[PDB]
Amino acid sequence: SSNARDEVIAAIHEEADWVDRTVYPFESRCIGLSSGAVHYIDEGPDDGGRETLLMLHGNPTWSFLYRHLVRDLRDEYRCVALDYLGFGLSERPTDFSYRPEDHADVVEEFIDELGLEDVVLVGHDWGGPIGFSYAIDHPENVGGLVVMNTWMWPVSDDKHFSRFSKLLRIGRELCEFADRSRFTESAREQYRAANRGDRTGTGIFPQAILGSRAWLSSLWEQRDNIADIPARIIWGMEDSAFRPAELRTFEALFEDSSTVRLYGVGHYVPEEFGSDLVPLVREFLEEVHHH
Amino acid sequence: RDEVIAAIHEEADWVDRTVYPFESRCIGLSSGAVHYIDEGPDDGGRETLLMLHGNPTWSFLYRHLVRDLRDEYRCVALDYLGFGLSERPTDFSYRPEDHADVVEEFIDELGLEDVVLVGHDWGGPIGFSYAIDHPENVGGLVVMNTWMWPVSDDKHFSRFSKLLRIGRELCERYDLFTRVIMPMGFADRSRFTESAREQYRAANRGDRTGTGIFPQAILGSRAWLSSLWEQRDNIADIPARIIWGMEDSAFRPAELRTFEALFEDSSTVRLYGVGHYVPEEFGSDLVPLVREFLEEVHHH
Amino acid sequence: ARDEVIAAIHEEADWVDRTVYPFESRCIGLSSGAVHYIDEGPDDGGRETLLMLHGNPTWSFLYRHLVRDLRDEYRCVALDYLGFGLSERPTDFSYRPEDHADVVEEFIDELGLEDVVLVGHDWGGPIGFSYAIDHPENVGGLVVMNTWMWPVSDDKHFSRFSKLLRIGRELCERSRFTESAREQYRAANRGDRTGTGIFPQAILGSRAWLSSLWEQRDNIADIPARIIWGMEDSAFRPAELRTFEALFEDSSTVRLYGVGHYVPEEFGSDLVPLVREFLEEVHHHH
Amino acid sequence: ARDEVIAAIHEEADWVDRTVYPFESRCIGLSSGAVHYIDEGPDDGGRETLLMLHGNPTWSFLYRHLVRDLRDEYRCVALDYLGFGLSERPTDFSYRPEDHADVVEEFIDELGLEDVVLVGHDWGGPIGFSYAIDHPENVGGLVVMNTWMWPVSDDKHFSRFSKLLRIGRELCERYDLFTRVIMPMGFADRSRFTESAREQYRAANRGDRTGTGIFPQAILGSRAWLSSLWEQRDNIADIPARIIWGMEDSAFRPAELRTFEALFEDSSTVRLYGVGHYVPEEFGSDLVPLVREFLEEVHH
Repeated sequence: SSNARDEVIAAIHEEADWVDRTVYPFESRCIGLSSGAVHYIDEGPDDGGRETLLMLHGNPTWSFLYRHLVRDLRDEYRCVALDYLGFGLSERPTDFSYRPEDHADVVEEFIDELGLEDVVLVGHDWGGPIGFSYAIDHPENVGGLVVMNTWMWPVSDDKHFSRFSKLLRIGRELCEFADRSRFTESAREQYRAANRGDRTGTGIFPQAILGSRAWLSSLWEQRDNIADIPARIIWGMEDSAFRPAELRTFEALFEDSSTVRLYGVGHYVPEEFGSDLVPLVREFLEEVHHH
Repeated sequence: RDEVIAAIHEEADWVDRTVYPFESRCIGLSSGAVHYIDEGPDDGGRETLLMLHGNPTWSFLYRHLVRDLRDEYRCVALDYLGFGLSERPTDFSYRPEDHADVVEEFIDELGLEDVVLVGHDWGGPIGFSYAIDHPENVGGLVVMNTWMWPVSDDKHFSRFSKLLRIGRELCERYDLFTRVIMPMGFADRSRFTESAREQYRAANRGDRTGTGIFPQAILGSRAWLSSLWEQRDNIADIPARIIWGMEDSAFRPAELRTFEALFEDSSTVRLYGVGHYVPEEFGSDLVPLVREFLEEVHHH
Repeated sequence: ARDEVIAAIHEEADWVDRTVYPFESRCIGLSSGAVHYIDEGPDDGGRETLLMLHGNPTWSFLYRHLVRDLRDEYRCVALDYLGFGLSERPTDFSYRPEDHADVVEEFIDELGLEDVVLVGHDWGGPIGFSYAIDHPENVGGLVVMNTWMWPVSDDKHFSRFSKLLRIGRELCERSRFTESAREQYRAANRGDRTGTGIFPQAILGSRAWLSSLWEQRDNIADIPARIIWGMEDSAFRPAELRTFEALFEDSSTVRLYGVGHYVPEEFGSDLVPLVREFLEEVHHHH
Repeated sequence: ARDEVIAAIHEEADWVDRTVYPFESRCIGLSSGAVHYIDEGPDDGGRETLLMLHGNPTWSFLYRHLVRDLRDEYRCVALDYLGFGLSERPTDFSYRPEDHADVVEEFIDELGLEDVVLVGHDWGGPIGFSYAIDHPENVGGLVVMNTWMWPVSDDKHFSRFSKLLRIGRELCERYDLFTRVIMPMGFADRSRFTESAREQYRAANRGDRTGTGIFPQAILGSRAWLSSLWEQRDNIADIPARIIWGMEDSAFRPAELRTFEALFEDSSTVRLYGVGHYVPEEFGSDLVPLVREFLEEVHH
């Protein structure tokens, strides 16, 4: 497995000069987990800081999505962000399913290797369900939830998500008005560049929206594990994928929670709202710090 | 008021009583007089039920429940002002936030206790707007295709409310609500029986102002809906049975999931092949699902 | 007679912009003098009764947007203080806030309003808060905009403002009104201007009365209130806002960035949904 | 161990005028760094226990007048934050106010202080309230002097001062304009900021004074923490409080004082006309009866 770490770090020299370290200044680090070698950010004060944050991306994004948080919270907080296998700088193993139920096991295996504790989970798109796994069955070790444009329920009866899955594709390209397109051409290329190579994970996810109903049920049916974890929900209101209908569902679920509604903001909240997200997260981290 | 109560009685029965066998009773309330069902055992019923209709429906919507559950239960069902045979007063607002005041005023004059509320469509919010401030007089909730939150940011609800806001004056002219909106609320177009279809269309004539104000109020009453949602935890622990027409395009499963999160004492019936008007389309087959709830409630 | 004298002058006061101020003008002969007031709503008295109290040097034209857009379901009442608007300007009244407070109680009693929601801006704070201090059982809730309820004679900010030399408060202290609106105020501030000049003095001249409200503020601390703050206001800073946020157990704060002192004017029709969100909350305590 | 090196700086800190600071120098090796502190009183625990928390660029010498005289009957504890007085100046610490409050919690628990009365001045307010707000049953009362507990990023008053000192930090640190310039304008009578004390504060704040310079930045930069306090203000409001305020302070106005008078359910205010920001200096031993008066009333 230590050989698998070499494979990633070799790729960092052979195939990662394109990463714009001016906006992604963070040190690259790698762990050879059993399913394969992940790439991760871990940056913060050497104390380990006021809190440890774990940031989980979606499809077809990667940890570059969180660079605004990591840059501005690594002052007082330990920021950790993980490239899923198949994505970012992580290994692209032939062996793996890329099914959400299996990515969730990689996240748990990642947490329990690094020994992260009382973590705050930041979750976007599939990073919701994937992170809610560890919150469903390790709620003692989760400090709080940062929720953005995602869900925690089976959706196979709603024609909306059904249509999105059943449509023909190789993978989810980023784009399914305040401006005609929502990303800087700089960032849009940094995402496209990471989606070079084996992109299989980008197409398994939209299929698994229906194909993992059992796993989504396995979260939804024991959601009561999570309902008293403190949470803040930060929602791109102009998202076509996750409507305010999904938002109302979380506003019922949580006892101790607060909601930020971002009008004019679409799906990729940590891009489109940028560094204005930081004070909303930081407000929550200090609210969490009273334990 | 007294001549109006008599006027409500004496020309009532264009109704097919052979399917609506109930004794019609009338209350003089401050806003005007209302017509209601009150049917059950002569002793204090095993449980007490109050059934609140959607638009443009009326107590006749619940006839299948009353017909069977009056074996054991006090079935109450009420026509709001403007609907069924209730008064159509010149001065009332027909606002849903005011209907909830009238249902409070009604409930206090009947003095119901540990009430189980059956909420369809607008009857949901109208019921919840009593249960959320008298929760310790409410015994349980039967939820069918409804909601309890402001939908003003969802394009899905927006388009329909805007469209019917625009077309209101025309829809009132020719009753497009019963002639079109009700027909589309079924998964089997034949199940909206020719008798029922004609009965609704006969009922909702004269002044029908209430039929057209409701689809505006989806957006127009956001402040009241907001107040309910902000108070939601006053209701989160009452027992609820949720029965949902899975073919309804108005209230998706995405609304259903919100009730499933709101109520911890709840369970859900997914009526695949049933549309919005579950008490019509599922008919007498609905009755056992209400009994299964009322047993678990009464056995505590 | 005294109310008939207002009937005379208001028939001469055809300058009022009845396009935006269509409301039926009504008048009461109170003991201190004749007041002019709005009373608009359904014949039912509606879901709530609102009393709306203006500031200096404004008048009930300030609240026209609330009245116009709430009168379909709620009873909106708005009062011109003596000395202001179309109300009488008697030689014998003090125009001191501690006496306006008594007139507001008298007005409420003679109209017979019950479980009122009070809407207050500038001096319409303390003057309204006086009633809510000593009849808190008759108050359904409070709408709080850019005002205060405490003695400030040690605060250099309010001290300078009162100790500055003037005839009366001018509206503006590159502009935040329409000239339609400005003239609608400036016309009413023609004639006997006296009350406009006592208000800025009484900020210090009535410190004792302001103490009396402050020292019994617990009479009010659990009345529900919604606070709606013009954040660019120089007169009533966030420093005042924090003091209300501490006082009220049951309250919410709405912060209007880019809005100045005259929140009802500068926020206009967009204020109405903030009040409805409050009225439909208060209605469940009732 | 590093704490023994803190004793080594004591073995070189003869400059501390013990004729006015007649207290035993004590040290705790906390995890973030070693802190110097005072602990004085009756030979077994006094009638009540005091913990005294200072502002910028002050230190426990600010409280010398209280420790000198209240140790007759009370346990006086007084602390130097990391970065200040004779406490350690670690190279890795943040010197953030919200981290000082974590060190103060860690200090309180290591000493096992119980039913504490907290004295807070300037930043010592927030730093103290960030314990009393989540351990209210371990706190008996609050002494409040010229301080606050809320974000002020919308107040151009506090914004102007913080932004100015954010810009000027690089020079204000190098030349110590905090003690030399900022402290004097915190007095209503410069003759009451004695030439002795002015040296004492300036001697205590030579060396690495990073923490003195970050403090005025944090007025804005700590907004998230200040919010997390202010949103929980009701956790403190029932604790009894004595407020003693320098009315000639331009930094914390009586408009801040009104906020505390609104917040507390049980409070008394002392209005020191003719006294500035540094009340414990400028009001000296005359302050002490106002603290004793409070502790005698706290003692039920």
